[PDB]
Amino acid sequence: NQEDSMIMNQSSIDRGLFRSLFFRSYMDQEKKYGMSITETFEKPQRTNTLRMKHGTYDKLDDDGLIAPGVRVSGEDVIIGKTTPISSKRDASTPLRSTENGIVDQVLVTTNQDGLKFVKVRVRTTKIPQIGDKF
Amino acid sequence: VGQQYSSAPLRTVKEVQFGLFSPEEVRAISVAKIRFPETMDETQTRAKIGGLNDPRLGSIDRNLKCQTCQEGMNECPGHFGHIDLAKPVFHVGFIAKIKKVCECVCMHCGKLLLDEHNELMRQALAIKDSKKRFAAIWTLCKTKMVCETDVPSEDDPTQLVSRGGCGNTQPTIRKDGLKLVGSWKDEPELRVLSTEEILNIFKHISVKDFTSLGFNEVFSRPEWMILTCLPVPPPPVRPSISFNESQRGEDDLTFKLADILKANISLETLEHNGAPHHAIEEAESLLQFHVATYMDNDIAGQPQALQKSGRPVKSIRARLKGKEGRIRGNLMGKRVDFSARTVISGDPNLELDQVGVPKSIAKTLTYPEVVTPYNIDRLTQLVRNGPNEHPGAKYVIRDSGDRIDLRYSKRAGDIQLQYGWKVERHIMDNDPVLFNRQPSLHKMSMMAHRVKVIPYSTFRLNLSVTSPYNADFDGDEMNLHVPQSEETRAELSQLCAVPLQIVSPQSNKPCMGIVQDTLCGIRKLTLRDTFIELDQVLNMLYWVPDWDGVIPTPAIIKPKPLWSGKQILSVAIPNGIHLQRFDEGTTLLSPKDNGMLIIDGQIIFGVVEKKTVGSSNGGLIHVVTREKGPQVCAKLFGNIQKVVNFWLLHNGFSTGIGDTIADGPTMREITETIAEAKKKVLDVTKEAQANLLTAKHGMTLRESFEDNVVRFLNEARDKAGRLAEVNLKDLNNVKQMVMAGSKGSFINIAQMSACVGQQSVEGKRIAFGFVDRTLPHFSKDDYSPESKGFVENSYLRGLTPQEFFFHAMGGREGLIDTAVKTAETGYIQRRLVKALEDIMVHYDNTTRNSLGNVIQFIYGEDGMDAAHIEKQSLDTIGGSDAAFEKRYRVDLLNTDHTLDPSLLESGSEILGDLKLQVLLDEEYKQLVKDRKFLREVFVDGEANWPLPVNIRRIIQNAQQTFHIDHTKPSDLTIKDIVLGVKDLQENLLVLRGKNEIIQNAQRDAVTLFCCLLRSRLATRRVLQEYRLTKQAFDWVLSNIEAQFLRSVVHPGEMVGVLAAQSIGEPATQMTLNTVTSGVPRLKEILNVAKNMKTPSLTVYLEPGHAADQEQAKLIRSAIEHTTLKSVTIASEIYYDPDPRSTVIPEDEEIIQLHFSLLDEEAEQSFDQQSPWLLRLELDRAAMNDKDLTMGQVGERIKQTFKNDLFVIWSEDNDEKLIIRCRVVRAEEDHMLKKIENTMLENITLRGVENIERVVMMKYDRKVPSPTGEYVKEPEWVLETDGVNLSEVMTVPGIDPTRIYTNSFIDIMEVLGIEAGRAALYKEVYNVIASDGSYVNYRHMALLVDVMTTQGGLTSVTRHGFNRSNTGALMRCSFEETVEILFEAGASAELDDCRGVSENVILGQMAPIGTGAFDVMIDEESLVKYM
Amino acid sequence: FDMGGYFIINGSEKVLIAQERSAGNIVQVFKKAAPSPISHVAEIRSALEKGSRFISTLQVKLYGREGSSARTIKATLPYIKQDIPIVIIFRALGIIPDGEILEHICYDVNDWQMLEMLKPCVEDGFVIQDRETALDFIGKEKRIQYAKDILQKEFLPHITQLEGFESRKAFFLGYMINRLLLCALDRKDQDDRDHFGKKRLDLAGPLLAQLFKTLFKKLTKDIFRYMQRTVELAINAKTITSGLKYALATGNWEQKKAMSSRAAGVSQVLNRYTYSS
Amino acid sequence: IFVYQNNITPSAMKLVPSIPPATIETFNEAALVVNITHHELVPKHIRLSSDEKRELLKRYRLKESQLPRIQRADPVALYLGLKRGEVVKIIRKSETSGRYASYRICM
Amino acid sequence: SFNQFVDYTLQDIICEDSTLIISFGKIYVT
DNA sequence: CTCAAGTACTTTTTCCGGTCATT
RNA sequence: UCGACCAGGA
Ligand SMILES: Nc1ncnc2c1ncn2[C@@H]1O[C@H](COP(=O)(O)CP(=O)(O)OP(=O)(O)O)[C@@H](O)[C@H]1O
Ligand SMILES: [Mg+2]
Ligand SMILES: [Zn+2]
Ligand SMILES: [Zn+2]
Repeated sequence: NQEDSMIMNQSSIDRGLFRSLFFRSYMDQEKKYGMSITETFEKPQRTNTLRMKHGTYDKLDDDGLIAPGVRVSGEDVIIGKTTPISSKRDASTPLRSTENGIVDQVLVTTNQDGLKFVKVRVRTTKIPQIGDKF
Repeated sequence: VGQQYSSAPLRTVKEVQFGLFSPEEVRAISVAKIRFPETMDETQTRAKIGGLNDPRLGSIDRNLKCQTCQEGMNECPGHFGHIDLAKPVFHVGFIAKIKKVCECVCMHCGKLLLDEHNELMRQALAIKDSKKRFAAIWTLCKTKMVCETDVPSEDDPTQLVSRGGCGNTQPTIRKDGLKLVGSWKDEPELRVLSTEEILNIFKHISVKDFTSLGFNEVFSRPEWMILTCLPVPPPPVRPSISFNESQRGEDDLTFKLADILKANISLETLEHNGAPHHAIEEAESLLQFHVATYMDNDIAGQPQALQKSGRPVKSIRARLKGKEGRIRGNLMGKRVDFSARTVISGDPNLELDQVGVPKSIAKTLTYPEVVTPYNIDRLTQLVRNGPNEHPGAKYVIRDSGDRIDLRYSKRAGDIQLQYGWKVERHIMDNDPVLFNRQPSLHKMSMMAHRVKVIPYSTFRLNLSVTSPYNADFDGDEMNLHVPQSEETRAELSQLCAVPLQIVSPQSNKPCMGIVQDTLCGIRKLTLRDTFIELDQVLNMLYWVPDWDGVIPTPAIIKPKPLWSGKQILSVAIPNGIHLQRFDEGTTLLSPKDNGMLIIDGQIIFGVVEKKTVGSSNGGLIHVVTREKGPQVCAKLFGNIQKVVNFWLLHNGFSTGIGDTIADGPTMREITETIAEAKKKVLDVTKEAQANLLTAKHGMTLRESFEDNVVRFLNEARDKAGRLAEVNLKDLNNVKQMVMAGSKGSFINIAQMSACVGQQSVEGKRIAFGFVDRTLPHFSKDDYSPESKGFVENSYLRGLTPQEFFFHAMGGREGLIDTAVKTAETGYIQRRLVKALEDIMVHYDNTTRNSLGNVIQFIYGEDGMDAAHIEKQSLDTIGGSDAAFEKRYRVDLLNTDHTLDPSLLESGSEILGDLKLQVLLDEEYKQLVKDRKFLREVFVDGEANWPLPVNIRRIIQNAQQTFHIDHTKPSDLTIKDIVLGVKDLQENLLVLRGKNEIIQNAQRDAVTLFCCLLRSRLATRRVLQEYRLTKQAFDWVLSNIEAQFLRSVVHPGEMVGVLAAQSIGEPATQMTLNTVTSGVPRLKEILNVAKNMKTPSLTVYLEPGHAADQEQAKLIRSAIEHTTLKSVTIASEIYYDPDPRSTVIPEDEEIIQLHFSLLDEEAEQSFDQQSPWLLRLELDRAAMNDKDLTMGQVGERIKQTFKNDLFVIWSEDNDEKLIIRCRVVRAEEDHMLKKIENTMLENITLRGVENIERVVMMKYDRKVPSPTGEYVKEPEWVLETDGVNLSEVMTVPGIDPTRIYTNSFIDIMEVLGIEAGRAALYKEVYNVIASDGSYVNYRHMALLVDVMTTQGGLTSVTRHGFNRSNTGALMRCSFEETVEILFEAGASAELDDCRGVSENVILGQMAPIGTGAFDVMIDEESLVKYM
Repeated sequence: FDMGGYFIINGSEKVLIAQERSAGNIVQVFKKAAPSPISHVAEIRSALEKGSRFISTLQVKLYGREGSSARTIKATLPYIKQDIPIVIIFRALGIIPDGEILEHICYDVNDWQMLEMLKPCVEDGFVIQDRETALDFIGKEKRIQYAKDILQKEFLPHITQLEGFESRKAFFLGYMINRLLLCALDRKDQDDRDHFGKKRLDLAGPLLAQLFKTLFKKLTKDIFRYMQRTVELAINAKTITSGLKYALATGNWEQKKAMSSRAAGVSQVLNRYTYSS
Repeated sequence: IFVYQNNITPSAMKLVPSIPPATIETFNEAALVVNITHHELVPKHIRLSSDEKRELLKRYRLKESQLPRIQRADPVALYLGLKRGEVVKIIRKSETSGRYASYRICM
Repeated sequence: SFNQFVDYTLQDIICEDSTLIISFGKIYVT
């Protein structure tokens, strides 16, 4: 506890002392390229282009969106989106490298201009660890 | 590194040749002809256009395909192109130098306007320095407005000799945007000089002439300052930002070039086609603009060449311009690989030199180890462990040169490691790592540590290494760097390691000691009342990792066998450690458990607290580090901690509100102390209201009053506070922390328990922000303690709402000053560092910069390393002349003053030995010489100075080593001692040189240490005091030589940087923590500020008048500048038409005693004169106080205006003091008003100009007595409020051998540059000593020496140091970057690549410390060692 | 528990931060530094409550220092390069006899100390004796109407910009000159620029008012533009819509395009770690 | 050495280099009232002979530039009629060595 | 502050400069 | 043809997530 | 994958 630091009761920490709840909302939209050249939300694989993410797509459903129960972790893909050209270049949003957690709530709506709008919340519980400020 | 094998030889850059590109070269260097503003897209096709952005150049799309040069991306650098401009255009940078060259050469024939014929010109041409020669030649030729055909001959000026032909008037050239306009000549001809015009004139400037100007025939001709052929930088310089396939995106520089090319194509079409003549100048100026705007866009003339967006456009200049700029942001500092950073935490179970590395971090960082038969088997188990297990590896680097990612590789399970391969493995316990904490203002801010892989996400670090980093564990983060070479590892472990960094050379003391818990607990453990019973003692002993296994005999045996706190603490203290202290009444039987006594690494008496176990000068750490070693001390740290921490865990310590609670009667006592002081204020307030107060000089009644208020209220808080501290028991936890020195001070107690006290903003007590009241809760004109912010209350008691708000204003002032002055202090370091970088010690003990110019002839005037220096007394300086003779005189020819035969064996047969008395006579004669010399050097008699080799400790040891019994006589001879010391001296070598300049330099550097040596090893002193056996004496003598030699500086020592951080860090801390002095005066000094804020001049009196207060009063009056203005009440203009008779009946008696007596020709000169009379009343008090007489005053005016003004005056006795004036010989009304202006503001009545408000001072002075001993001999000294050294020096009755001014600029002009250094150091020293802080001489000495060596006062600014003859790359690394570089090319500068900065830019092993020498293999020895 | 008082812009909670400005129409006397040809200055930040928001500041200076023979009072008037002596201004306003001009500055004729300080200024102005000759001394017929206009439109535009209020502006001028000579005599204390009562805060409303005015005026200039092109509806809502939206999204106020000149971080994404934050 | 009271004509003062090899030196009386060399802060500057100098540069392996410089205009340099390139050995007292000696080349 | 703007200040701006060679009337807020 | 004042220029501590537009 | 603003840490 020397020099502005502190000792904390681990037995108390277990009982629920200073436990946090951390949420993060990941957002995406289907981009439009004038002449109805629009991106799509889908779980992609190989196909002619091959520009794709390291992380697992296997967590996504057929809409290219994880269900709200799943436990995400590494560079796991959260949203699967694709851009064609003149065809799997990728447009998918993977879970923040540092992070890990459980998919909380997933909403699918429409932006004012008719595009597919998606927000994905990822819940985790923060346990008071050692470098934790108080 | 650039990748792939190249057959070309590998070399290091040794010189950098700056010049200008000639068009001819730009064309030859070019790979592509660049003619289309279009980048790529050969009409739709996603392929590059054969006209810009790879019309051959570099590459895009990661295609080896790069104009057959193959390679591609990481391998192929860029390839330059070109673009031929339609007209010549000026280079933005040289725009002024072009003007200055036009201002020098005839704008028609190209001949230098001045020749070898003009004598001032010959002198200017004689200048060796290329830039200074240009400057002098310009100042000369700018004046010349005609290209002379003929000039007068060197012999007779009667006969003229013809030089370079043609007449022609030269224009007066002036800038107008990016154009040059002349003015030749009723009314002049004003036209713009064309870029082509200037060019053909420059092309005609002769080599002889242009090399007489900055220019170089080969590297930089004046004509090359104008652009004809533009070089096109390749894509790697101006990368295309692709944001998918279709999303093209080009760079800013690509847009500007396309725009130049757009502008060019227009200008060329106008010319090559139907020339509209006045549209051509439009398209030409546009080209000028763009070419300008591309290289510089932060140009004086308003158009910012904004990109349509609202963004200005990054010029090439802007790219390099410092901090974020290519030099400062990309080369002087970089982002780096093999780095880590996380939150830090304190660990008492870590070694001083360890660092706790979180497994996560250990698993990502990697050391590349070469597969050697030594490691081959271990390394395989790491590779087989893989990147996920802790001891494991991430990559296997083959002989072929190819990475194997063990995370993926199908053969990750296999791999049969061949030798010579590399295995990038996880960091393991005990790897050297460089650990640091920002801001890094210290050599110590970055130290090498052993790794210890631990769980949990923080960097764990030993608590006693907290201080050098200045780290706390409130959410601080620290940086970790992993060395990659086996040689770089050695660098850290051998120079940068924590144990090595223990004793700091900036303070000549240890920079780390025992802190907080361990310090608080060490006091508690020590004190006589602390006794430990067996059960616990045994655990305490086991805890010492180096415990001998011996249970020490308990101090108490009687009923219960008990051990003392001190007793088992002494188990952590290693043998042969001898320490003696003595504080207050410490008496070898210290009743207070005062001071300290440790013999053979055992505590004898006294408590252990800060003054022992801390980072103190004479304290245990500095002693173990010196006597036992750096790794021995690094252990002592841990072992004290392991024991102290354990004991305290089982004793406990706390702090409650009870620790602030002061006794009931003590509280009443404090409360009435405030009351009696508030009543004392009220008194001085109502007395000053009754107009009775008298102000002490240089202050208003108001200023003088406010001092008293502030004084009574601060006296109050302190005595009120002292009552509480005194009333607090030894059990007071808060007192116990102040006691050990772990945390807290007196004022901390005082404010908490007793009372907070007065609040201040801008030095003054809370003032009236509202009209005549501090808050709207007060009536106006209330000056009372309560009103102007006095906090009568303690924090425990609580604050009143008004007290709370006033404290709030005072507190805010603290946060502002910490924020304001934190950058100012920082910039001061940057400057100090950039000024001193390149200064180091060379293998010849000389201190030199990157030019090899000598700064110091020997480091810090002594050639000693500041770490190896301890304050030691010189017992020859002080004391009576009697006591000295007692102490050192041995007279073998006198029965009373001989060495008694109880002191040495020879004592009996030694008496009367005239031969040995001859030896002992020289001995004493030299000691007397020494005394005179030392009293000469240190005039005040100060005998405690930091010197190398602690002689006391050596004798101290010899006694405990050789068990010296102070009973039996010594085996030494007079010859043994006398000649032994004489011989030791010859061996204390610093400089080796076999010549006489160096042997004399050697003799000189030791001068003072020898004084100390002879002082301490006198025949009497050795025998009577120390009682040394011959055996012990030889040991002392050898260990002095030994220690001395180690103590000397090491060639390579980065003496320059060191000194800058040593002055820097203090200043930066003397601000970070919540007469001009401190940061502002330091700024004054370093900037060699001319107009300084508090110029003063300390004036000492004539030796035979020192104490005569009356003599001082006379000088005080004789120097303080008095103007008529100061003694005048009012001036009036009266119309008194007759001079003989006066309209004013008050002036009746004046005309009477002046017209009758002053009948001396005053009739005809004059009986009018002027009817207009100027009459002015003088103040008796002003006249009396500033000693004067009407006669005195009157004659001065009478001699200022001479006989053009008739002056009369009233006598001193008269009730109204008046001076009457008349003119002598139309509109005289205003003509007289001008006369009164020259009379009030331009007349001197008494004293020296520039000298104001002079004050007397009864200074104390340490002066030797006729008895010998120094005594307090006070004297009178005056201090000025202005400076004029020049004239005050001449003043009679003063000592002009002593006179001093805080304006060293003046000292250096009146007493030269040598006396300038003295004054400069004196002032620097005092700004450092101002905040208590100690800096070892050498550092300040160096900064002072540096500003000085040049011949003058070289400011630590871009104006001063950064202008020297040093490397271009080195100077461009600070303050004026792009301009420095532009002038580098324009004057063809050549960089030595000797400076640190240059090597750092070049990515080369600098000639710094470890790289200050070369390493060779000798075949002779290679065959000898087998 | 949500208090409101902020905006939802493109689905982002934006907070408008109050802006501390110095109050306007406020008369303030300040002393000039040691190396200055002016010893003291009277300043007035005259602005219309609503009506473009006039940036014009009048400086009334006291040339010469303490101990400098004949100290003159001149004043800088918007859109005329030189600082013209106050006596000329008074004559250009209508007050022609020096002593009616004196009566406008000194409200007591038992105050010789102040009047003696006015004597050199009376002498300076004496060259011009008529109103038309004073308007002319604002550089004919062209320079006279130009002058007439400046004193109505740009000289003291608070009070009135109308016409006949020439007397009101003249008494005010004299009040400023009185307050100038008042600190010159060291009778009144130099004005404090940090008195919180002489400051103002610009919240959501006025920051929007500034922004809106600029955007509306930019659509007015487009309405006039379409009218010219109509050589015989068109109102682009976008200019207002997106104009306001950008200022509140970027925080970079300005808003015209925008650029670097003007703005800050006026609109900020609302803190939501804890309630009190 | 020409010791003047107040001034010398700019006409007269521009006759000083008119007689080489010989040299002239102007000094104001008021300046010479006090021997600035006698002051506390002014150490002993000593003129080096052509050989003394030659030797110094040899023994310290120095180019003339590498030496710390004394200005020609310097009060002590004026006291010793120091000529461009002459070297002075400055013997000062050190709180560190006891005695330290520097050198200064003329300007 | 905002309420004051919406209620008064907004009607003011649309009516002070306004009028062109076409004039502006009452402001409405949905 | 000297020297007062006005003119312009260049600096301002060290490391270490979100939202916007557009590349 | 580009850099500007804002808000923060010691
Ligand atoms: N703006 C800044 N620039 C550089 N360094 C800073 C800084 N602010 C803080 N620091 C670093 O942090 C150190 C002290 O700041 P803090 O640690 O936050 C105060 P503390 O030590 O926790 O308690 P204290 O307020 O009782 O001293 C400084 O010495 C400095 O090294
Ligand atoms: Mg901290
Ligand atoms: Zn290439
Ligand atoms: Zn010519």
